[PDB]
Amino acid sequence: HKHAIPANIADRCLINPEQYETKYKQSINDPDTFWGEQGKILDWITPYQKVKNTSFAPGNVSIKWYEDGTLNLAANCLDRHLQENGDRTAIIWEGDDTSQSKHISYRELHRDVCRFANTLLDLGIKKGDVVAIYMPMVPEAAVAMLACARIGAVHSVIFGGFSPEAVAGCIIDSSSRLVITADEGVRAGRSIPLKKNVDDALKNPNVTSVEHVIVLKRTGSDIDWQEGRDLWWRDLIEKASPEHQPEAMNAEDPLFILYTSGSTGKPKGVLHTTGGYLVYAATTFKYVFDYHPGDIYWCTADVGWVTGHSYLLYGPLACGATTLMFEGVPNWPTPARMCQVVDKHQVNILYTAPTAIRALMAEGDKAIEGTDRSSLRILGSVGEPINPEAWEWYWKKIGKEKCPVVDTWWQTETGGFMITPLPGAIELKAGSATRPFFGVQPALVDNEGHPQEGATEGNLVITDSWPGQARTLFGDHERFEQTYFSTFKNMYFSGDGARRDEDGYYWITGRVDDVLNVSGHRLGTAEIESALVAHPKIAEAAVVGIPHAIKGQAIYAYVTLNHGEEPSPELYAEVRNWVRKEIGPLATPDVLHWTDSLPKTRSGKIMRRILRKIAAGDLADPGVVEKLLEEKQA
Ligand SMILES: CC(C)(COP(=O)(O)OP(=O)(O)OC[C@H]1O[C@@H](n2cnc3c(N)ncnc32)[C@H](O)[C@@H]1OP(=O)(O)O)[C@@H](O)C(=O)NCCC(=O)NCCS
Ligand SMILES: CCCOP(=O)(O)OC[C@H]1O[C@@H](n2cnc3c(N)ncnc32)[C@H](O)[C@@H]1O
Ligand SMILES: [Mg+2]
Repeated sequence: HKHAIPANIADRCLINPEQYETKYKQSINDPDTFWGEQGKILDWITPYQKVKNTSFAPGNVSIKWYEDGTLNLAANCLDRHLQENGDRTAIIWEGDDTSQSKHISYRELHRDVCRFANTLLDLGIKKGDVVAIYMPMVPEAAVAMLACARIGAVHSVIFGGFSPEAVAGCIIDSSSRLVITADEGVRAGRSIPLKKNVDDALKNPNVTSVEHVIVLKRTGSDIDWQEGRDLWWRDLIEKASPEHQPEAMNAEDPLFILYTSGSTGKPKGVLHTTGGYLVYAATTFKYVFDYHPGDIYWCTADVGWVTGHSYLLYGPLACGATTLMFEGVPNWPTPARMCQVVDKHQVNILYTAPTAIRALMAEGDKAIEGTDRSSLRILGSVGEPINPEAWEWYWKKIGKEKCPVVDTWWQTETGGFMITPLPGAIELKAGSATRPFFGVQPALVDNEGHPQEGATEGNLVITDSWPGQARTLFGDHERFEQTYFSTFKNMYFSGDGARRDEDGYYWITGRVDDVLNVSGHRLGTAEIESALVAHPKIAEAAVVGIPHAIKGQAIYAYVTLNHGEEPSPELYAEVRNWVRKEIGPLATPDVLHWTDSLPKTRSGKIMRRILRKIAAGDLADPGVVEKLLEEKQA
């Protein structure tokens, strides 16, 4: 079944089928002309000359776009919208508790960003410094990010769900001088500790770069205070001048970094610059959500994830849109919360994730009970594969069969959408991301690197660069080159697998490396195993993912205890909490399989293929298989 483009969307769409084909063709054959013209969607302090100047050469990757043009992301997302839209709402904030909400106008957001920018500067923050941001879903998070960008300070946002240990690891690597957090976050009626986590993270003897901690009082809970180091958000911003002139930043000046899990090692600091990134974010956001001035847009992705950076704040603010930042979860107090918010603020564009959709779908009509949903015109999905059933449920129950669904595939390393549908230009196939965006050249290659044509499948790679592509891994360009450009020479390897149908539509099946997808979260198997083995009683571990009807994949961990140790309710609880404390609750195993027989190869390496099978329900010592099979049966 191929969903047709609705007449209402066809009558106002920015891009129709004919225009998609044409623009796409030019973006591929002549990217300098295409991107040269399209980069004007942003205001440039000094125009650029060169457009595309990239190379995927082995051990010699170089990615630059609009390299000689200078601009300011904050000015593009705020200042240039004041004169004609200063009164227009920039951010709609919906508290965890519906009785709490805010409507921050562009003029207001701009004023606060200016005051906070001066705050950072008066504190000693300069262009190039890294500022760690450990914040919940509140306006202050966007103010902190925009202020950092405004002065050229590279921000390092850290998802509130990361543990103290995980936070320390990010600060150590980035050598952040400042940490901006809140006393506590509020999520689903509960108060999540944030400030205390920073104190704990700062006790790590390896953390030496942090000199100050700005704290936002969100709950007013009793917290420990370190005079001199810690400072209240309210006290600082109120002393700062609301007068701040944006300075020119180079197109390739670092904008921010996001620590992302990889097949091996601990999370790396994916780094994005300013020009190409902002151009790509505003262009993708605009065309894929078919944004028209006046549209109420709502991305549910957390500010701590790339989706939050690109489609909650930057992409939509750059286009002068009204973006909604929700503080809690889609089904709290009830599964109909998400739709209640939609009606409350007349949302026209909803962009959420398959996990949330599945969790709501599990509640049947209770998710749309008592709600209208008529204000919606466009629906979007991101983060993980979505099966036809969930896609149709979303399309029918949430979109009332009137809104096209945009399943956007991309990664932290791509900055923005790569393979996605365009509402008024591409007919939809439930579960399919469809065709590649402008400037994106996808391809399927076998494990040997040979391209595969026609209806086929294989490793998903991008044969060329695009404006929003990550420029490197903080402090480790070599790892950047090896991780993404060594598997298949001269090509970007996403680590994903996908098939292409008879029509040329792409279907992403999932990671082909050892990266897991837990409730729409990217986590490496290796990092979970290291965390486990770090426990004084754990000798060795092997982690695999298993299918889960709601969260996509559950974490199944095979654990080998040192000699003299024995399984017990207490140790079962200690190990799970060890991972929660080492990485965070998101990486907490749902299953612990105690075994003294891990499958391995004569060389010593562990074979996770056979482990993945058993865990789901399906050679130095083939005996381990039979033993493993039974331990699992128990
Ligand atoms: C059920 C639903 C509301 C939340 O599912 P979830 O993402 O698995 O999160 P859960 O509520 O199950 O949380 C699991 C654990 O993570 C923690 N956690 C999740 N988000 C957190 C946050 N922002 N800050 C702190 N802790 C967080 C919880 O406290 C919990 O730990 P605990 O049991 O030890 O207290 C889901 O339907 C949803 O909306 N998920 C969206 C998440 C996502 O995929 N985002 C990417 C969008 S692109
Ligand atoms: C883009 C939001 C999250 O970014 P992250 O860097 O955390 O994770 C990117 C990975 O999420 C999956 N993924 C993302 N979007 C989709 C999608 N739309 N369909 C299927 N899988 C998807 C793909 O496997 C990809 O390697
Ligand atoms: Mg150990």
